[PDB]
Amino acid sequence: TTPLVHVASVEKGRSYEDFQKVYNAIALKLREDDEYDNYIGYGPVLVRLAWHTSGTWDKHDNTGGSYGGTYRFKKEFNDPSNAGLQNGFKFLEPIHKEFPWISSGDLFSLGGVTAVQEMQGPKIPWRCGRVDTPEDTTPDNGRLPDADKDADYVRTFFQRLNMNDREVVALMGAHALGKTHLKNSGYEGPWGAANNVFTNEFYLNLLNEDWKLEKNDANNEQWDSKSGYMMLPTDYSLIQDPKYLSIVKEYANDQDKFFKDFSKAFEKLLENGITFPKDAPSPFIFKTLEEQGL
Amino acid sequence: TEFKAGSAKKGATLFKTRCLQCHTVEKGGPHKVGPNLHGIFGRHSGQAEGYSYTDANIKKNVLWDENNMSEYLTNPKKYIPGTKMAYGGLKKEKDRNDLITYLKKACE
Ligand code: HEC
Ligand code: ZNH
Repeated sequence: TTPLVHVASVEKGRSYEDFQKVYNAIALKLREDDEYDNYIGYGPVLVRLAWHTSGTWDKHDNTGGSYGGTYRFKKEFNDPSNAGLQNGFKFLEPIHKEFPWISSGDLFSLGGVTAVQEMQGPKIPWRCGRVDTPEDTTPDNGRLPDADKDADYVRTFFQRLNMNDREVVALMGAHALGKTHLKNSGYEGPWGAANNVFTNEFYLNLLNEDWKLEKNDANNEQWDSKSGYMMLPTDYSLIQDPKYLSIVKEYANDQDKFFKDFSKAFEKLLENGITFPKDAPSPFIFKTLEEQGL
Repeated sequence: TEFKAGSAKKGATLFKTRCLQCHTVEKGGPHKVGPNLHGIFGRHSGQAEGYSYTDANIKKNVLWDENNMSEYLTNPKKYIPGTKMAYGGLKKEKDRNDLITYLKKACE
């Protein structure tokens, strides 16, 4: 009486080197349109796109996930917690006209992978074959998390995505990237100072700053510091909870451990629900622009 | 140069309060939370012997000279991403001019 088993199928005769070019394409446009959001770049919003289209997933009934690329369908696009991503879509669409063969899902996911690597993050392995599915299997809204809650909520919300302690603390470190906008989700201020480069900053700010709880211009409470940095009640929950804090203490002291844990976790968050073929290709670890001589 | 030169005396009390808690200036001085700053100008980043830095402060590879330090002390965590120097920055350019004029005569 089963959940939907999503079989992955490759796009008619394409290999590593073709997707390498899709990586190289979206990495060049990343490099060139550097003006966006007061010089932060389109990088931090592509990862947020690759997450908000994988965080729709539920384990109990295989609905949501990154397979069908159901961000293009209106229901999802205008979800309150999904506000802002429209820019990430606008950025990605001229590449969907250069590569019409590529699937919507395979592009959003690759969008976030090509963002992290380019920002000098871990080499996150990636698998292809996220075939497009109809608009009737567009998931109802509200499946992303709410920021105003605490520790126990973040443990039990992420339990649905099949991620553990070690795995959610790792995924949370992507907050080292970009900032929170009051226009979109009603929170303001960056988590760190190096918004356009992926580092273990989120953790080094989490415990080395002196934080005080304040109310913003959207009548929401958030944790701010005098350096101009900021944390969500969910980001600050990572150190309130005793078990979460040991992992924040570890990744702050060892950045190479965070990188290895983020790659394993981010790829798994992206692959949630998809059953891969067994004659399917081994995962691709694309090379960056720095390495490729461009 | 681009950067001017404030009073070396206003720069002493700046260090005494905002930097002495993590960095040391004298020759062969002990490494604290941060390195022994002696001979910092003209020296490449991430090279105070006996200090286990981050691979961010090493791979940045810059030669410390009066101008790039002003571009570092303004907002440190933006100049060297991933650094373990827990510090926001000195926003007033006059206070940045006072402090560097003290440090180039101290770490000679
Ligand atoms: C404590 C916390 C502080 C404070 C208050 C300041 N700094 Fe320093 N700093 C600290 C650490 C832990 C490190 C190492 C960073 C890493 O490994 O990533 C640094 C490093 C520097 C350096 C670079 C050393 C080099 O080039 O090899 C400099 C130039 C430096 N810090 C200067 C500096 C000044 C002048 C400050 C006073 C206003 C200051 N820092 C404060 C830790 C801390
Ligand atoms: C708990 C849970 C959680 C939460 C609550 C969240 C939340 C959030 C919020 C609120 C925001 C803001 C928005 C605006 O625009 O304003 C964001 C952002 C964000 N985010 Zn995060 N997240 C999360 C998770 C996450 C993850 C997992 C990841 C990945 C991997 C992320 C990544 C992100 C990013 C990167 C960003 C940025 C964006 C920009 O800046 O553009 N994230 N986020």
